[PDB]
Amino acid sequence: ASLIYRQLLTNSYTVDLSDEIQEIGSTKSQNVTINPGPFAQTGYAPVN
Amino acid sequence: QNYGINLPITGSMDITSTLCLYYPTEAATEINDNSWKDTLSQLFLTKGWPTGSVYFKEYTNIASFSVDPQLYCDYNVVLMKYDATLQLDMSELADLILNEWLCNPMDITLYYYQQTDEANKWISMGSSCTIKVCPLNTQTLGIGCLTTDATTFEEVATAEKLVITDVVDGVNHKLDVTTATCTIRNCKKLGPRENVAVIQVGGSDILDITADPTTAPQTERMMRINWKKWWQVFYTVVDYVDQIIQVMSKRSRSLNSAAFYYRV
Amino acid sequence: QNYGINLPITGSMDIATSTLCLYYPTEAATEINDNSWKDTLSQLFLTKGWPTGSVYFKEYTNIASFSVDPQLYCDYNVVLMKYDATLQLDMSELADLILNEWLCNPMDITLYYYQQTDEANKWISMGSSCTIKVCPLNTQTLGIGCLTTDATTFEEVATAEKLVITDVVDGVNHKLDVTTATCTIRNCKKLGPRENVAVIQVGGSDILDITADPTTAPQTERMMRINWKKWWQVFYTVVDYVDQIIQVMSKRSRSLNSAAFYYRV
Amino acid sequence: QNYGINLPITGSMDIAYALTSTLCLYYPTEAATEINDNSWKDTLSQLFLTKGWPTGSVYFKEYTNIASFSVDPQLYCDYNVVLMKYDATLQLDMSELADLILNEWLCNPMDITLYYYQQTDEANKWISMGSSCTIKVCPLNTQTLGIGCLTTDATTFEEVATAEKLVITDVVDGVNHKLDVTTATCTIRNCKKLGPRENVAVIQVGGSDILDITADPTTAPQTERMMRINWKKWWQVFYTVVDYVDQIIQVMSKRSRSLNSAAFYYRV
Amino acid sequence: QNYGINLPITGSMDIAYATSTLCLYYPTEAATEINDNSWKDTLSQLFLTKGWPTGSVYFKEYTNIASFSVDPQLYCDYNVVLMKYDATLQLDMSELADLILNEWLCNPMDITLYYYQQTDEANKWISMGSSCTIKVCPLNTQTLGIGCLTTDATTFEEVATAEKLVITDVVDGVNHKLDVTTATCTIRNCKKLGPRENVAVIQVGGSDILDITADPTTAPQTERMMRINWKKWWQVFYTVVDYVDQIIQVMSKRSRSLNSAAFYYRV
Ligand SMILES: [Ca+2]
Ligand SMILES: [Ca+2]
Ligand SMILES: [Ca+2]
Ligand SMILES: [Ca+2]
Ligand SMILES: [Ca+2]
Ligand SMILES: [Ca+2]
Ligand SMILES: [Ca+2]
Ligand SMILES: [Ca+2]
Ligand SMILES: [Ca+2]
Ligand SMILES: [Ca+2]
Ligand SMILES: [Ca+2]
Ligand SMILES: [Ca+2]
Repeated sequence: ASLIYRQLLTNSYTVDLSDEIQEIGSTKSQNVTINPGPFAQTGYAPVN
Repeated sequence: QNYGINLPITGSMDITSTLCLYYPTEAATEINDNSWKDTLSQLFLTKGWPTGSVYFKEYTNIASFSVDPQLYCDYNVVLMKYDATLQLDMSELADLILNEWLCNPMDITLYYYQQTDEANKWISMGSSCTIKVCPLNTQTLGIGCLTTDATTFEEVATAEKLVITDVVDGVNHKLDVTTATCTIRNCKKLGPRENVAVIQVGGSDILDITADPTTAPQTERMMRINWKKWWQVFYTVVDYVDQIIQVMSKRSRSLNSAAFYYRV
Repeated sequence: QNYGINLPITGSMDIATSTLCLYYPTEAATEINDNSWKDTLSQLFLTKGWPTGSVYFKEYTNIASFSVDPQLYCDYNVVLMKYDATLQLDMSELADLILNEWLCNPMDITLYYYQQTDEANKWISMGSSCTIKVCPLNTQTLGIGCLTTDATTFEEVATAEKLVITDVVDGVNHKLDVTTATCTIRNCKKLGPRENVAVIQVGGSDILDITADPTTAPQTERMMRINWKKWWQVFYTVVDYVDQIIQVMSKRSRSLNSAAFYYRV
Repeated sequence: QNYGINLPITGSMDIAYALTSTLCLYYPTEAATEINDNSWKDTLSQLFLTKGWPTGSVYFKEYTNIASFSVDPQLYCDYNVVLMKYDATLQLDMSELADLILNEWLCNPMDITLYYYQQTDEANKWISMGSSCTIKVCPLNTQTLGIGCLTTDATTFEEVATAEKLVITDVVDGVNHKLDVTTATCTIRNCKKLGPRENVAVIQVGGSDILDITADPTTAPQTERMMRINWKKWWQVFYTVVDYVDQIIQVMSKRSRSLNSAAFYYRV
Repeated sequence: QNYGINLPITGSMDIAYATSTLCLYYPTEAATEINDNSWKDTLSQLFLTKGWPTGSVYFKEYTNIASFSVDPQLYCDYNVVLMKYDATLQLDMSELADLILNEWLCNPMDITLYYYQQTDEANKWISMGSSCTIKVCPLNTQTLGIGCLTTDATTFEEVATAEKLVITDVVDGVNHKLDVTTATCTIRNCKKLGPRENVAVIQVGGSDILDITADPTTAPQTERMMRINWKKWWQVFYTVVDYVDQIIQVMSKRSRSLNSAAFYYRV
């Protein structure tokens, strides 16, 4: 009856195939890099 | 789980943590990058600390930080910027955060206070601590001062954010602290606090964490590094985090088996 | 170290400096209307056998105000709590907080969903005005009877409270909406009893549920109650029977930091 | 005769076993200017002869500043003693110079325009020397993408040096970096600290003992060759050095690398 | 202390037993002909196949043999120098090859004050600089010149003129006065210790012309001196990359010195 544990561990490479099957159906999206930092304070010029 | 008792431990000879990093605002100003905390977090991850286990605390000055410096973390590393005019302030901050203090209240307007032994001190913290003391002889009369008049009192602090006062033991004193902007507590030094380490930047190893004038011990948790770039300071800390942690240790008061021994 | 906690102690069934903090409301001082009453009480405690300089007197304006991060200062703490019919829950929460040992971790409601692991897990929130609204989430992280995006549909469990001990259904994730500006909420676990503190309730009936379980309403030895008409008489009672109160209490539970809870990040 | 191998050396614990070298003394131009004597080198040579050093064996080398001396401090001499003047604002410069001249460094080239670089060990540093070094590093994640910086744009790089004559950069080990050194004036090498250099000793003439020659923040060793004195007269300083040359030499030792038994062990 | 160099090693005749850096010195001609911006990256990738991890192969460019001979530097564990044959520079090639391939121990040579003599066949005078002009006047036992007045340098016998690198060998056991142009030249008294397996020389073109011994009766062709016929620098570089195994096998990195200098300086 331990064969169940042994085989569950052995035949685990198919988990990757299942993951690929899920991934292909997953909706994909991309993110762009965020401009970081203490942005310089620039204000209006002196006008009249 | 026999808490509260001290039982001898016999041994045989033949046989998930959080890290807090305290830094002055000057460091962030020089870094001048808003992603620097995340960058250091990823570097710590390379060193093995999982993301989110490293917290970055910012304080404006040693003066501000000295006002009740609560350090909640499994390990704490404080980057202290050396200033030649703040030697006593740095020493007091290091003494307060590198040792475990058991503090009781002080009601200066109702009792006279004396220090029972060498381990007892008066710790005052607040916006402006100005402590004046009048020692009393066995007849409850001032020695060199007049209890009724506080001008004659001897001033031992002035507008101090944090001050550790050590008067002669065995003699009662009348205190005249500024309770409005200061709280003074009668504290006793239980022992070291392995939770905290101090890294001084600059200077020449000027720290006396012992009130005894005959000793200026330099514990392993007191370190000093020469610096010119805060990025290099932080890179050094990240790269040698293993050594810093090894120098430090888990907080004994925090650990279970501290129950009924002044836990936490 | 371990202090040998993992070792047994064998005993035979035939063998044969501390400090006292008294918390009182401003009402008591106002009624007494004496400036030297603290000195008088210190001298009476001296007659009882408490060295001068060992008894301290802490004052709070109200139970609600005192509930905001209470501080336990002395080796023995005795809190005189005045009974108000409209404040039964507030008295119970304050008594629970200052009579039980709590271990609290930070909560970042704005970035996470939280749940209570076990019956010992409560959410303790303190501040100027705590207003906790909750939205339970099903297994698919969707609100039950509430729209996660819209907080107006959340369910209100506290309103402008100085102290709240929220108890939600265990094992269920909740999105929380609180006024973090005027309130901090922590995920706390009740470790056990704190024999360092005792509460003497002056006024009404025996009303203090220090257990969230509705089937349990324990009345420990540290939960005393008296009937009062003069605060001088109340203080004389406390001073005269301090020995019994101390015998009921135990100073070993004193913590290092005087906060009502052990904080872990 | 059996060079390049490590044969165990066996010796006895109960047996009794009952000049030719060259000394170089490095000092700043301030010393000569204060002494204000043309024949002071000859006078010191005669006093060294009295102490036992044949004339012509004591060389006197002059450097204008610590900053200038840090640029390739070549010390080829059986014994070297460097009198460096303490300055409160140059603690890191003094420490870097002391580390460079007191430890042995095996350095490899660095072409930062072809390769990313990572430090593999606590003994591996990036030592850069020249007229003006401005090191700006960008750590890269496993995708060769900058962390907190943009690989394409240098202005986002994190700066760890600015117009440094000498600098010893230490970044987090095991992570690739993209560097933007100003190679037009300064050269950077990937160096490994083999160990102490017994040839050289440094005497700090001035303030307190601040040198630390270990990158590790938990240790600031104060070895034998790191000496410190107070001063008000350079003549007094030189008299002290001459009088206690024997103690200084005893504290120092001949360079292990240049011993003819180090052949095939990174020298001779 | 001494690594036990004085002790013996006993090995048996029967018992079965069964990040290095590579520098490539090349002339600017090679880069100009290659005429590619990323050819160093290409060669790095190709070396990666032969097994040198990225970051281990460095490429050094020198304008000429003459310039490269001015205090050459050996940077890597294995230094391979590509030398372009020029029929008019055979002695310069020989001198550079001798200097790099052989270990030298040099002492300072203050010529304005002291007479110097070569001691044994292993001692030479190595001068390097922008322009090294050397005129030697041998002296008899009386300290008088032989065929040259000591005071007047115009009578001195010239040995090198405006040379970047000179390895001067004079008659051993006879003092000389040298009027070496020290303004642009530095001359040192050197002794040849032995081979330097760290460095190998590959000569492109030519007809196997390299004497690395002062002795005229011997022109040894060690295993680290190689020659290839060439018409494309890409072909030369591909040859070097494809056969890096053989070149490294012929070399040995234990001769790696602490400093990059081609000689050991002793004051
Ligand atoms: Ca006075
Ligand atoms: Ca202070
Ligand atoms: Ca004292
Ligand atoms: Ca409440
Ligand atoms: Ca609803
Ligand atoms: Ca619950
Ligand atoms: Ca420097
Ligand atoms: Ca940046
Ligand atoms: Ca490093
Ligand atoms: Ca002639
Ligand atoms: Ca030549
Ligand atoms: Ca000769």
